[PDB]
Amino acid sequence: KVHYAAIDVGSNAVRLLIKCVNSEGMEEPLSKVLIMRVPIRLGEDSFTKGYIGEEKADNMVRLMRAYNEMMQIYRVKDYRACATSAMRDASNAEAVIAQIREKTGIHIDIIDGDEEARLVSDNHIEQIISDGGNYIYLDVGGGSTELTLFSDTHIKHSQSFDIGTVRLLSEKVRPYVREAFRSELMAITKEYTDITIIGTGGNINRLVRLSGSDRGSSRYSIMPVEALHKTYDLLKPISTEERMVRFHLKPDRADVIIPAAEIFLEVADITGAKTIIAPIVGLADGIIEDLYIRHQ
Amino acid sequence: KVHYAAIDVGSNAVRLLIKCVNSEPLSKVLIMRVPIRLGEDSFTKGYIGEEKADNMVRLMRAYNEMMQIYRVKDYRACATSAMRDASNAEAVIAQIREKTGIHIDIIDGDEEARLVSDNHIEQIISDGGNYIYLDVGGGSTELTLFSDTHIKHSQSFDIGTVRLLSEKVRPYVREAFRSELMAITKEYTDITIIGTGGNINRLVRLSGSDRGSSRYSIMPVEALHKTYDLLKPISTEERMVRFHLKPDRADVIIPAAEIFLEVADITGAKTIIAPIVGLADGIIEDLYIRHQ
Ligand SMILES: [Mg+2]
Ligand SMILES: [Mg+2]
Ligand SMILES: [Mg+2]
Ligand SMILES: [Mg+2]
Ligand SMILES: [Mg+2]
Ligand SMILES: [Mg+2]
Ligand SMILES: [Mg+2]
Repeated sequence: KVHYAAIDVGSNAVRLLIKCVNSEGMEEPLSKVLIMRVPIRLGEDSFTKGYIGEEKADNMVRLMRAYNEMMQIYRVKDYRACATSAMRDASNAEAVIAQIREKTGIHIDIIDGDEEARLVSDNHIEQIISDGGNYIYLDVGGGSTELTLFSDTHIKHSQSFDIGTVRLLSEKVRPYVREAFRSELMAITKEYTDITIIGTGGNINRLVRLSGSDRGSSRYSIMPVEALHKTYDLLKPISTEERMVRFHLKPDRADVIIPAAEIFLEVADITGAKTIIAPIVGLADGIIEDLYIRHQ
Repeated sequence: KVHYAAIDVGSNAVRLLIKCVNSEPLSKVLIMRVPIRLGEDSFTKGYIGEEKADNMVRLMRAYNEMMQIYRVKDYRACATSAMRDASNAEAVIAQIREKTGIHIDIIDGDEEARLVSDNHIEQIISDGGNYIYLDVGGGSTELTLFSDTHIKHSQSFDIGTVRLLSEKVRPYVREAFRSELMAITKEYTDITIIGTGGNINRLVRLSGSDRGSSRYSIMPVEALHKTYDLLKPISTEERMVRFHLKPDRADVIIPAAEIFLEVADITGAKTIIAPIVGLADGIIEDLYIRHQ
């Protein structure tokens, strides 16, 4: 009956996640009970205007009220709300957040890239990487991409890069950012072989399903990089509203799925990774793991 | 640029669906699903309890905020089996309207049966084959028989997942469901089931029949039967963890499978098409028709 909630204020959708604490004998201590995903796309303002415009600020207030009602319905014990790239990069970020407290009671923390990269479900990663192999946990968002290297059950390198789906669509990725990202991947490939990608983000979960790799009754959904590539070639050459209708994609997903696939494919090409494991956890899950640990 | 919303006040989850007008005429942009499980109160106590009614007010506030975010042109909120059966339904709805601005219509089972996306059904049945469109809810199940592209029968039965878990399904209703299914089978061959509900969409994925890049998810009944045998013996909580089911889904998925398997066993249907549309899509179709 204990519930925790996380609010993930990213650069495309803004999410609410609620999880329950399970019984002791169960495997995972925590199970998802409710997930909401609302496409405010703050990054569309942030990365092109430099600030959050009034329409999205007001919609964020409305959304935070809605998520507050939902947290009240589940009588959640504790929560945290984090915002990432699009709020980091907005000049009026503090004003927008203060309006949201005043009007809704919800307190949003702005977290930097480093905190973002480590705000993960270590419990899920620990179990995936326990064979001691080499893994790259890759979170592709709307404004940034976090890469964490795992080898021999131990964390080796963790970095945030300002390449994301909405920033790419807006054509606002800045000089030398792609190059630095490529250079980091090559230094990883020179030193780590047989890399498996652990892919997270709303885009990779939809890609895994479009490519025929849905989890189903399995513990993990596992997508070959070749399956992703074939799916990419299917999606790239048609327009976005045709992608919507033909493949049952929400409008806020049908455009960003392309640069998302391109990021994963670049990472896979450089590292020679053949497999993407998609555990369907993300930043919200990492918030709830922290909350669970805090309260024991 | 134009958005319509539907609020579907069911007996297990309470849903918000928002679609945009394209230039399919309508695309899904937002879906929210919150498990109030009104039927747990209604089919047992015969009214909505105060906790669930308070949560309904909270929920309609949240969905109203969502509808404001999308500047929706029009909406409709419909309530079905659990509200029909609750003695204080109109009081709860009047208070919801006063406190939130959301007006909920209580619809009867005939209206519920026909409150569907006829645009999607029309495409699935255009070859003129025999189809049963089946909506399995928490409180009632709607059956519509299609043949030669025409509607041949439409009926609602007070059999649902939450009503079954509560052991409140009247035996006479089970007999009527079976008799109608037998009369259909006597008269129509080569039946395909068109299945809808939150439960069927999940059972489709567990059975390895997710659509992904296909137009429709198509599950052989044999695969549903194996998925049922995988899920049944396990405890509700283990299913939750092992098969990644939300708690409000991990119990009702069993009687939902059983309803679908009974339909398939009696009619001999080999296939279930799951087009991932439901009552909420039917509301939005109606709103779109009204404003065209
Ligand atoms: Mg993010
Ligand atoms: Mg990010
Ligand atoms: Mg942590
Ligand atoms: Mg229903
Ligand atoms: Mg019903
Ligand atoms: Mg169903
Ligand atoms: Mg209609």
